[PDB]
Formats: sequence, C-alpha cells, structure tokens
Amino acid sequence: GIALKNVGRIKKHGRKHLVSKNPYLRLLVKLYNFLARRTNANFNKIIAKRLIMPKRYRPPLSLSKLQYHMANHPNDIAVVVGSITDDKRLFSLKQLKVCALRFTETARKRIEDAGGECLTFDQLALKYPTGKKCVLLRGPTKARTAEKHFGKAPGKPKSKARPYVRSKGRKFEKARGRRKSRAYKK
Amino acid sequence: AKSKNHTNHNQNRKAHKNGIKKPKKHKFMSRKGLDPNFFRNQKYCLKGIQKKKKELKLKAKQEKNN
Amino acid sequence: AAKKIKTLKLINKKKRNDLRQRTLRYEEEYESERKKIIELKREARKNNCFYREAEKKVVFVIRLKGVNKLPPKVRSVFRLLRLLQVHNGVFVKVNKATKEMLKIVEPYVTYGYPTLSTVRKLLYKRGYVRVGKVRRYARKKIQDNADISKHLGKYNVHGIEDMVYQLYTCGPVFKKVNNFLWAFKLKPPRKGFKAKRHAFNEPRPGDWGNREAHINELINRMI
Amino acid sequence: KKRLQNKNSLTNFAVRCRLNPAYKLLRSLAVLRMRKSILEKSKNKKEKRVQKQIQKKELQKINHDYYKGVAKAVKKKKKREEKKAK
Amino acid sequence: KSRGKRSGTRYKFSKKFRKHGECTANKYLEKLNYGDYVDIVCDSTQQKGMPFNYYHGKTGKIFHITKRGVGVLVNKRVKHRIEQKKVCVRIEHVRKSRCNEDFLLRKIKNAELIKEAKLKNEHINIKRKTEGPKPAAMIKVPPSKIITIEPLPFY
Amino acid sequence: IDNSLNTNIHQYHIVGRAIPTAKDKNPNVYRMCIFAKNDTNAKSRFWYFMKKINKLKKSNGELLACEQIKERFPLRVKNYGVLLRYDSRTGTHNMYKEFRDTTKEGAIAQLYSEMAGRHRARASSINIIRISEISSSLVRRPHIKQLLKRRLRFPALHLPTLQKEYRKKFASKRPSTYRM
Amino acid sequence: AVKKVGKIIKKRTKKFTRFQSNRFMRVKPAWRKPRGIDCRVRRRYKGTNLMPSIGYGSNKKTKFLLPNNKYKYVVKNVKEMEPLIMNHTKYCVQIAHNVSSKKRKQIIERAKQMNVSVINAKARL
RNA sequence: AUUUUAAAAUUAUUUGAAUUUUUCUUCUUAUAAUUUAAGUUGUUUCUAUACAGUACUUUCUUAACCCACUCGUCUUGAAAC
RNA sequence: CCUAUUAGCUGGUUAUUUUCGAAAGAUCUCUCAGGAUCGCUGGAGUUGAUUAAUAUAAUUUUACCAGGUAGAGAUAAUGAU
RNA sequence: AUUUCACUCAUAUUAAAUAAAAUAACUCCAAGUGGGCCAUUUUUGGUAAGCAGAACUGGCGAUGAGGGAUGCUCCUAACGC
RNA sequence: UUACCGAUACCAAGCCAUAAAAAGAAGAAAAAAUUUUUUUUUAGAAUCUUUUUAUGAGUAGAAAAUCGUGGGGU
Repeated sequence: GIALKNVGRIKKHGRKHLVSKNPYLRLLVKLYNFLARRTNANFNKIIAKRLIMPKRYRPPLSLSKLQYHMANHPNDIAVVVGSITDDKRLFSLKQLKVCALRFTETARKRIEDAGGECLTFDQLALKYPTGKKCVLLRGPTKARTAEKHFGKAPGKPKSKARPYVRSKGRKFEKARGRRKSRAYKK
Repeated sequence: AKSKNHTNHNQNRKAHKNGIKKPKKHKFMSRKGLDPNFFRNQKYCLKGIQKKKKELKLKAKQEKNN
Repeated sequence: AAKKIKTLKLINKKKRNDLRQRTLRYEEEYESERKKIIELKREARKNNCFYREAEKKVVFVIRLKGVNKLPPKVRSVFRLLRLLQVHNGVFVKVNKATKEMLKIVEPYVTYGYPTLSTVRKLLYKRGYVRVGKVRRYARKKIQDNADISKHLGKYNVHGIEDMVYQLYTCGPVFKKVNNFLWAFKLKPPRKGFKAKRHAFNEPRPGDWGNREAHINELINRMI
Repeated sequence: KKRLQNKNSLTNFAVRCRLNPAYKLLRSLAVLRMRKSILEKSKNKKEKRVQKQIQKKELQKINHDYYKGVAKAVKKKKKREEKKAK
Repeated sequence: KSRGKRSGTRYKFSKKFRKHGECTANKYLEKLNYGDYVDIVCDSTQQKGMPFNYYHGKTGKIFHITKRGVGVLVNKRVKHRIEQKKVCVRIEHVRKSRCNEDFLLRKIKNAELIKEAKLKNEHINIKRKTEGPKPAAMIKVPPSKIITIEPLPFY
Repeated sequence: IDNSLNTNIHQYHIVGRAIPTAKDKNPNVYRMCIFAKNDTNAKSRFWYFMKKINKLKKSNGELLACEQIKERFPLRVKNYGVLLRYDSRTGTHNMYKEFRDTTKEGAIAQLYSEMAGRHRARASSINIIRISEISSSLVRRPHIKQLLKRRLRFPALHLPTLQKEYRKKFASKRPSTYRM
Repeated sequence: AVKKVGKIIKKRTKKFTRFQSNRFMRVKPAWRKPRGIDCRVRRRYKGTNLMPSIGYGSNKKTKFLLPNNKYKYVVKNVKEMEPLIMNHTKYCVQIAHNVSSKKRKQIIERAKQMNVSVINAKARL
C-alpha cells in the first residue's frame, strides 16, 4: 500500500488521437506529428495539436479578421487550422498568403483575385517546415451559440445565459423571475 | 417514520475531494456600484489621456505616411 | 567529424579528476572534524567546563505505520515528507519548521541522526534517483554518475560522493540533492521491531519517536 | 537504454571505482596501513599508553567530584528529612 | 429554530470589562486607502454599519471606501470552496491590519541592506533565516552553582 | 560476555541548562544520574525531571553533557540501598529497598524486576531516588543481612539446567534431582 | 501452478470455472463474472473459485504459439497456404474441420513440400 | 546493423611524478589483451543410438494436508429462524 | 370492450476483460418509502504545465489578529448558600 | 487615481521551510445517491439500553488478506500473477 | 533478555495490464559440414515498433477494448 494521488498514474486531459477517419487529414496529422517530434518547433507542436481538435475548436476565420490580424506584417503568411470564410462586409482585400485547412469558394476566389495565394498544410510543411514568417491564427472559439447557453444558469443573479425556449415572444419565459413586477427579476 | 434529522459526517471529506477551491482573484474588478463622482471623473481622465495620445499618433502617422 | 568524441572524453576525464580531488578533500574534512571534536571534548573536560555539541542538522526518518486510518494532518505531513509507504525512509533537514512538522507525525515514524557510514551505505546500496523530465522522474538506481552530473552538475554535485557529502553535512546543496534522491524503500528489520505501538522513549519496549544515534543500527538491519 | 542488472556498488569493485574515483586509492591506503608489522605496535604499546597518565588522573578527579556531589546531595536530603522528622 | 442576525453573539459583541463607551475620537482619524488590509472587529457601541457575526476577527482587502463606510473583500468558506464576500461596514468596526507590517518593514530594511551590499558588490542572502540547529558552544560554568537534582519523594 | 545474562540498564550522568535569556544571563545548570536502557532514554528522563522539578522544558533547555558511568569494579559485590518512589493503583508511596551485586545498574535491574513482581509496578510508575552503596554494619533488610555471615555456604538444591542438545526427550532411566 | 516448457510459461492451467457450476446443472462451467451482492467469489473469500484477472496474462513474446514454438494458421484449401512459403519456421498449419478428403490430401502434400508442419495431419484417413 | 560503446577494474610491458615507502601504493604515457565492466556461461552425463511403453506431455478419477456456510435480493447489517 | 388504464410500491432485468469510482449531507417540496436542486462520480474537451518553478497545499515557520470552552473564583459583579 | 517615460528591487538556491506540486485550472453532458451504521474522543435526553439525538476524525457500507478460537466495524495491513 | 514463527503488507527479481516517458517513416550475423556448400534468421504495420519507470481493492454508477447470435451488402 502506498498513499499516492490517483494511485500514481499521471492523468492527461483532452484528445490523444485524431478521431476523423479522413485519409488526407490522417496523412497530414502523421506529417505534422513527425515534424513536431523531429524539429524543436513549438510552431509545429501547436499545429499538430490543433489538427486533432474537434470542429468547435477549429472555427472559421473570416477574410476581414484575417486581413486585420495580418495588417502590421504584410509579407508574412497566416496559418489557420480552421476554414477561411468570406466576409461580404469587407470592401477590399489585399495580397494575403494564407495556409488553411479549407477555403470556401468565395474566399478562395477573392484571395486569388486580390493576388494572394491559398496554401494547404502539406505545402506549408514543404516551404516553411519550421514556421519562419508564419503567424498562427484562430477564429473565435467561443462565439458560437452553444456557449451562449453555458456558464451560470439562466436564473442565477446577473446571468447572461440564453435559455432554451421554443420561441421568443412576449409570452415565452418572460413574466415571473424576469421582471420586478412578477415576484423578482433574474 | 423517524429518520436522521441531520449530520455533517463525510461532508468535510466530500469538500476536500475536489479541494477547497479558492477564488480566482482577477486583476480588475467591475466598478459598477462603486464611488460615483470618482469613477465618472476617472472616465473623464482616461478619455483625456486617450485623446491626447491618439492625436499624437495621428499626427505622427500622417507625417510619416504623407 | 571525430573531434566531438575526443572533446567529450576529455571533458569526462577532467570531471573524473575534479570528483576525485573533491572526494579526497571530503575524506580529509571528515577526519579533521572527528579529531577536532575528540580533542575539543578532551580539552573541555580537562578544563573545569562543559562543552555542548551542535545539533546534527539532518535526520533520517522511517515510516512505521501503513496507509489506513490516518488523520488528514498526518497524511498531509507524510506527503510533504515523501513518506508514502510503510517502510519508506527520507532525509529531512532539521529546522524549526521541519521539527514542528515532524512533531505531528511522531507516533507513526522513527528517526535519528544517520552518521557518515550509514549515509554512504544508504546511497550506495539503496540509492535510487529521479531521472526524467520535471514531473516525469522514472526511478533509476544510480549505477553511474551520468545522471547525477546531468541534473545536479550546475551546483557541482557530479558524483555519488558529492551526494553523500551534501547529505551528511547539511551543505549548501541539500534540498536539491534530497529532492533528486528517490525516497528509500527499506526492508523490514532483520531482527524485527520491539513494538511499533510504543515510543522508543517509553520504559517498555517501543519504536516510534526520535532515536538519536540509535537510528543507525535500525537502518543497518533494514537495509 | 535496456535495463541491465544493477551491480552492487559496494562489493562489485569495478562499478565501485567507477562511482567513486577515489575509492581505490582510499582502499589501498587502508590495506597498506593494515599490513604494518606487529613488532612496532608490540614495542610501542607502552610508549603510547604511558602518555595518558595525566589524562587518567584528570578523569579520575572529575568522576570523583561527580560522585562527591551526588553524595553531598544525599547527605543534604537526609539532613532535611531528619529536620522535618521533629 | 432561531437564527437571527446577532444570534450567538452574547459574548463576542459585548464590550470588555471597563472598556465600555464609544470609540475614542482618534479612531476617526485613521487613514484608509484602497487595497490595504483591514481587520473587522465589531464595535457594539456603534449599532449601524455593524458586520455580521461571522466576520468579527476576519481580515480583508479594501475594495470600496465611502464617506463613513468601507467595503472589504473577505474570504468565507462555504463547504467545498472559498468565496469572496463584499462586506460593507462603518469605519468604527474596521481597523487597519498589521498582518503585513513585518513584510513592509522587511521590504524597507532589505532595500537598504541590498543597496549597500550591491554598492560593495557582495552577494548577500536576503531571505529569512528560519533558525534551526544551534552550533557547538564551549561554555564554562563556575562549579559553585552546578546543582545536582534528584526526583522528589511523596508527602 | 553472555547476552542471555546481561540486562540493558546503564547509568548516565546528564548535565543540562535552560537557554540563557535576556532575563537571566546565565541559568544555574543541573546534573543528574539516571538509569535507563540507553542515553536517549536517559536524556528523555532527564528532561522529564527538569520539567517536573524545575520549571524548565526541553524546548527552553540545552544539554551540556551526557556520558555513561561505568562501575569501577564490576567484579566486586557490594550492598546497595536504593530509595524509591512509586504510585500504586490507589496512591503514591516511597519505600527503601536493599540489594547486593556488582554494579549499580544491575542493582537497579533487580529493583525493577522485584517491584514488578511484588507490587505490579510498571517502570513508568517508578521513580528512582538515591541509590547508594551501604556498609555491612548499616544493612537493614534481613534477606541481605543473612548474606553477610563470616563463612557463607549452602547446598545446591536447584534442578539441573542442561543444554538444549542434551535435553533429550526419551530417557533410559529416571534422573535424580539429588544429583550431588 | 505455473508450467514451464523451455521459454514458454503458462502462468496457470486448469481454466477458470463458473461459481456453483459444479452443483447446478443449469449453470454451465463457462466463466461469468459473479455480479452478486453477498457473493463470496466476488468478494474474494478464501478457498473458493478465484476469478480471472489480467495478471495471469502470458508473456507476449510467447503468447500465441503452440508447444512446437509455432503459431497456428488454419487453412481451407491449397491457396491459403502460399504465405507460409516464407514463414515455414514460425507458422504451423492446421486444416479446417470442414475440408474434404481430397483437399486434405492435397493440403498435406503441399505443406510437406513446403516443409510446413501440420497439426491434424492424420484426420479422415 | 553505427554506445555490451566510452569509461571502470585487472594483467603484461611502458613515461614521468607523488607518497602513506610498495610483491594488491596511488596518479597517467602509450600499446596489447582480458572481465571484476557491458543482466549465465561451460563441461559431462541422461533422455537415446526411440518412434510412443511401465518413460515424457495432457486429461480424467481417486485420495491426502490446509482452506471452503446458499445463491439471487431488499437492507446499516444475510449462511440466516 | 375502453385497456397493455394508473402505481411515489414489490419482484425480475441476459457475454468477458480493463480503467475510473460514489452517496446515505444540504435547500425547497400536501414533503417524510418520492422528486427537483447542490454536493460527491464518470466521460468528453480546451487552456496550461512539461523550464526540480510558478500556479498550488486538510503541513509547518515567521509576523499580526479574533475568541470566553476547559480551568479558576465565590472576599470581582449577579444568582445561590 | 490613471497614463507615459525614467532609475531599480534576491533570482548564478528560487524575497521562510517542505512538497511523485501541472495527477493543474476551466467548460460541457450526464449517472448513481439523497433509509445509513460503527469505533475513539466530546456530548444532550433517559434509571438504563446492542436506547434516542448531535460534534471531530477514521472506518463499515463498497473490502478481501494475517491476527483477535468464533465475529460487517478491534489490531496489523488494504488486494495484478 | 534473547532466539524463533508468523500476511494478499515490506524488499530483490521475473511476467501481465494501465498510465506516463525516451525514441523511431536499411545493413549480414552465427553455426555445421567440405576456399564450397547447408541451416536459421536478414525487422520497419504511427491507436505501430523498441526500450524505461511507476502503478493495480471496489458496490451503486460510468467508459473503453474485446467475444458471440439472426439477417444484408462487399
């Protein structure tokens, strides 16, 4: 008998393997696991970790946010482990070198028309195997509507969680506990 | 019928199973209900600082970018 | 294309020489300290005066009880001392803080002042070391000075004799050496205990508490 | 590396000298000191004992003083008890 | 059955023997700034601004200061976790804490000490010394005062 | 030396003293003779008596000396009178007992065995005060007095205690307790 | 008790039997984990029907091979024996139960000229 | 199949030094070997000069020493009268 | 026949190994054989750590606080006597 | 008070000690549970109770093994082969 | 006062699994006969391969990986 925590076995949390059985993504994961092991590059380690993540942690990054994040250094290349989506609110693009998992058709067309280029992660591993001049970016991992229902329960004081309701008219979840005139408010 | 009214047995070890969690102690705290006429004047202070900084930044950017 | 091995070998040779010189100086220091205490007690007693020796600065603690039925404070102190199994042994440097920690665990341990030969025996025949990355230590028997050099070399502690010196004389690098050293896993005593239930200082046979120099014979039977 | 047998660092001479580069020198010195002839010690035992007569006298004096102090405590306590008897 | 505000405070919220009466006028001159530590010691002579029973004898940090009151953040243990509680009291029930006074004096003393040591380019150890085993001492006592001790009989 | 025969009581001379404070520059030092199994137990007993008699505890004290006392003539038999204080199940009593043997520690071991045997007094209930060698003319107990005759002799009526090797299970004829 | 035949250690023989299968006919001896409440075997009372556990697992260097130090491979015709042409030293062959006498003879002769040993070589003859 | 290496120790020669002054004194200078390094190797028998036995493997049946209450279930607690 | 009505209640609830592993407190409840809710638990995932150090700690030390239980007292008060 | 510039306050042992401290923190989804009982110490009602009610910790429950002849809770000690 | 006996606990060693870690996407070795033959092997599956260390009770409950059955594509 020995008095250890968790009986002496180190416990890790989070993903350990790719779940997607996409052969191309499996090949990419193999390549970047090898790259992360054989080079010291935290760049490659981060990319190898992010290729493994669920969909909700590879959110899209719009063109406007891409070109805003890459404003100050214009000759670098931006690498996103999500998808790049178009932004109709953006009036003009400018000469972006972007590596990404996937591009929507509109975003790809706009980037090539602006004269930049779209890169896959195998091309990124070919040309910048260490990540020189490569800026790691990610989209908003907490903007999705599911997070709007998370956190403190709707009903706890000063809670911002969205409740689960069929509809959102005046007669749905809006009388008692949501205004001072009916018992209390939140 | 008659039951155990109350006990605190096992409650402490339940509490220590996931530790006695400490408050996070964030660097900044909301000033919502705190010292009006002081934090409003602090808002004015910060606005003055930002405007004085930003007009210098605009001047320098304009004169370096023609 | 072959200068690297030559440089590595030369550096190893220089390290061996420095370790040898350091160990010879250590032996001279042990002998000088023993002779000094002998002659100084002699002089004190020749004069009409008393001489009180320094406290020993380092203790060796052996756990006595198992893991069941222990108060939370005792369990916490045990974890802080790294005494997790029934016959585990550790070196604990002596100060007010550790003495007060040892007080709350006194009924479940026995400890005492180790002396140099027993320190050397413990490290040489039961000395295992925490080798790996930080928090990934992988207990390994010493068998060589390479890992001692790798982890403790920046404090010039290349060598098991350096480890022995720092443990025996509570020197500048004691916390690092003691932490680098995996907790000793001792055998049951060769002739048995007397009664783990009762204090060593009780008039009846007993084992727990501070044994002072008497820890050496128990360690020798347990090694 | 593959785990091999853990050699006894105390009795396996090669590994002991590997671990302690000074051990072979120390052991040779101890052995050479052991190998001294019995004639010198047999002829110098009295020389090495007769130097300690003064230490023996001082030792006797301190133990005598300790015994005398104990006996005087005995006498004082007995005298006090005889005082309180009446 | 009974759990009012001041339940159980018969002795804690009573003024000490010959220590009754309102606070001294000097208490109102005590300087308080944001973020400094404070003890909550309820003064039963002042009934308004009185803290709850639990916080008597607790230390906290100032998070708010009003014209006659202070808001202090106090850790309270609630089953499986601690949480900050914003207790609002009047100034009579609060007192500047000495919990870090040795820390402040240590900061000044070490400031000057390491300033002079760095001036004389000496590497000094500045941490507290946690005194443990004392060295040997060659101490002489006149034998006229060495007292022999014997266990005592029964009377 | 026969370890089956030796007991593990030794006499220790212990000198201690309170740590000098700012109140008193140098406290008076105390000395005591304590019989114990080892010097560690002797020091524990010394501090116990320091605290009980004086108001001095180990945490406020320091040990100036602790050395084992060896009997001058461990092969000369002498008579010891030992004063004693012990608490029974219903009170505390001081008594005086007499032994004779070669060492003070041996006499104390006899004392412990006899107090346990006669009064069920555990060693934790015994306080030894004042063991001292006495003269034959001042011996008071009859069981010691009868040991000091001009010529002392008696038969050997004890049963033989053979070795294990010859303690054989089946005998060929009934042995004699008369032997002699 | 463990049995050793060269490098092959079988950490236990006499395979585990279901609790009370000895004294109930409706309880077959095939092992089932006693879920129970006061179940003796589940509680690991002394002197009854010990349960299998992973500790009994055999050394994985010698885990699946037969007393001939060869892994068994079951074949249904002559075409399934091609891979053994370059595994003849570490694999032995066994003819499937439902193979007729001609295919059996053909398999035996092909295995013999491939010098691959056959386990059930004398079946249906 | 590019650390069972290197080092360490030992033996035999070898250069210088040191010292406790030498037939196990130590420190390196070089070479050659060894293992005390760098987790068991050798010899001789037998099985046996057989083709399945009285041997060896294995299943089963019987004993013998020690141990072993009836499972499932509700229950704080079931072998439960 | 509606109807396989309803049951906060009793009974039952079917392969293996491996890993983690409780509660019998609490708040509300026409609530007291029930439920929701918190706590305790698993699984999933991210952020971190992977740098013998920071976060951290049912531990001590140093410094500083708060207390009226044991004891004590009855001539300090009150209430007894 | 905030903002910007200065200057610089141990770190080469870490602003006290010790720490298989990141086996962390956080989020999500969800199970079972929500009759407990026992021992030491404290303790209320009761003449008392293997009685009823509480406090701390450890257990039994959910757990075998060695000992206590026997024994859910005692002692040792917790469990791969 | 000694010696001894005595656990599924402790110690050394082996093996199984769990957790973590170090690391990894190409060349002849031996033996037996008689320079020539013969016998073995001559590896490279990434939820994989090699090696290392620690660890292993468990009801209710949870998960993973495995084992089977009827039927359907291939």
